[PDB]
Amino acid sequence: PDREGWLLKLGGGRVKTWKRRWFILTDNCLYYFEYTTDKEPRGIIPLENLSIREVDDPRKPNCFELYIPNNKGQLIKACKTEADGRVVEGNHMVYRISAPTQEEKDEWIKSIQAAVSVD
Ligand SMILES: O=P(O)(O)O[C@H]1[C@H](O)[C@@H](OP(=O)(O)O)[C@H](OP(=O)(O)O)[C@@H](OP(=O)(O)O)[C@H]1O
Repeated sequence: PDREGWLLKLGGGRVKTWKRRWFILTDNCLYYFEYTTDKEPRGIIPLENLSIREVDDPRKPNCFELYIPNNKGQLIKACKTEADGRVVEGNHMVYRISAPTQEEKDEWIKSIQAAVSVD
């Protein structure tokens, strides 16, 4: 793992709520878990063909988003796990994330940008 840490992630549909998740950046893939020691990830996000951009949020600090450039409306390819264990495709067009400090933000971006390239 090149980087791991707690981050708040925005999810839901109509009402979007922030969830604290444990992220693990590892070779072209960004995983996230509910608990720091869980064996199976709550989500896997392949980084190929994605970019990051900082964004401003009204309720949360140090945010940034994973997104598909020039997106005409497609969803980010990713797998997700359901409370019943069933695996399904992610339903995000973008992943908005909140880092605890501005420093953790720049590190995560630098780490992720570098993880999207040489692969
Ligand atoms: O807990 P509640 O309030 O029900 O909201 C859930 C969680 O935020 C999920 O995050 P996590 O999987 O990290 O627990 C998220 O899945 P994503 O991981 O795909 O964001 C769901 O988004 P959608 O199922 O896509 O609407 C959203 O409905």
